[PDB]
Amino acid sequence: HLSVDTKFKTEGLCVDIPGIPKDMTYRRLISMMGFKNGYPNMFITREEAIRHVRAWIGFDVEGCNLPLQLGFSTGVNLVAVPMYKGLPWNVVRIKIVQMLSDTLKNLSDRVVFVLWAHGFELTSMKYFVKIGPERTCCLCDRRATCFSTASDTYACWHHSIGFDYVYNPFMIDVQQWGFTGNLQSNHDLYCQVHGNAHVASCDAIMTRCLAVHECFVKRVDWTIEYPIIGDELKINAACRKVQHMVVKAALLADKFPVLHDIGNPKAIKCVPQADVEWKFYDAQPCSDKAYKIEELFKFTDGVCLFWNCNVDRYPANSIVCRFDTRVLSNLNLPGCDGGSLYVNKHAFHTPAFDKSAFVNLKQLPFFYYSDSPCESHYVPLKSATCITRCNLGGAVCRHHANEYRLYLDAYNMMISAGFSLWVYKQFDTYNLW
Ligand SMILES: C=Cc1csc(CNC(=O)c2cc[nH]n2)n1
Ligand SMILES: [Zn+2]
Ligand SMILES: [Zn+2]
Ligand SMILES: [Zn+2]
Repeated sequence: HLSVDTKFKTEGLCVDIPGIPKDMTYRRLISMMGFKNGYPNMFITREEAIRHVRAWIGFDVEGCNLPLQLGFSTGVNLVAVPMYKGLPWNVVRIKIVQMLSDTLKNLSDRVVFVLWAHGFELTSMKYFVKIGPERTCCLCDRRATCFSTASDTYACWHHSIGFDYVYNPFMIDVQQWGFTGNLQSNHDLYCQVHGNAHVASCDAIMTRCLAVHECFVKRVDWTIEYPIIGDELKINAACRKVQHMVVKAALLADKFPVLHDIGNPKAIKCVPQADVEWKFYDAQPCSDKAYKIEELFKFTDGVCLFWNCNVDRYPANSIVCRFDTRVLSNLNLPGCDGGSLYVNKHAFHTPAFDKSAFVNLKQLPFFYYSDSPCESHYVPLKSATCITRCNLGGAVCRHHANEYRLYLDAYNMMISAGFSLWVYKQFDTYNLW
């Protein structure tokens, strides 16, 4: 945890707060913010913030004493008076709780406000924030993130309906990391997808994007592990199953003499009984721009497997699994320059999906293939895509009907999680019969 006696640089704040001391600790800062047990500091370290990336909410307040525009990286702008029209703080804070609860309940057990701090945002916290000792929800065992003055009760993000204060938020000022120049000039160095439209929400979006760029694009820590909040395990199991299925059938159908497996340096053979000559080539997850095939690269013999090795243009003799950054899920967070921050056990920033990368390939059709014995150890199954000896013979046996439906469920899970599959144009399932 971050010592409250650590120094906070105040130069960023001196425009909204003329005369602010240069010599400043977090202790004195919190006191100036109007605030006074498991919550040692409202501010956290970059390391703590990285561990709670899912909780990150970029936050900016803009002035014109007169009204204030509060912007958040969700896209919401609220106007408080002492896009939405001006309203007093006692109704504004109700909206802040509802918005953070709906955004974060399926993501994290807290909120981390990510700031490019110039003053108003920090002096505005006293109007919708309360702090105190760590607590638990009144209705469950999750830690409390909201408080209600109507009933003097605490709630987590799931049980906060009607609550009016944010309780024990965390926060981090990006301007402490040692930057030169304003927010827009540092953000626009790495990103063109987020504009500067002179609304507070635009600043909040840029601030979070810059943070993510610094902590996951330029710097990368794959040792950090993140809790399970979803179907992580079923998704990862489904990916290994689809990988085995698709490569096995591609070898059986086209009988490539060699396979170039390009990507993770710890990859293992996904079809260990295949006759082919299996050759590995090491590349780590690219976090910034897609690899250039010319730098990566007889790759024109046999087939190339690119299983989450994002390249700019796949060769024509490839099998490919590429993550689609546009997908909406609790695992996939907005990232930098169209990229997305996929957090499933580990945090993988991923360059933006680009359909031109697949120009030499086609989409891979669903199919189930099996050469296993028809032995069991219900509604009868009818499908043209169940490629088994039994379907060839007229009637799908029960074992293969069960496995087909399991494989379809895993296939559909992996697609819905954002993954997309692409194959060489000559792939043809008829060749497997
Ligand atoms: C209603 C009060 C109010 C205050 S400021 C504002 C509009 N926001 C900006 O001009 C701005 C500058 C940087 N980001 N946003 N509205
Ligand atoms: Zn609860
Ligand atoms: Zn950006
Ligand atoms: Zn069968």
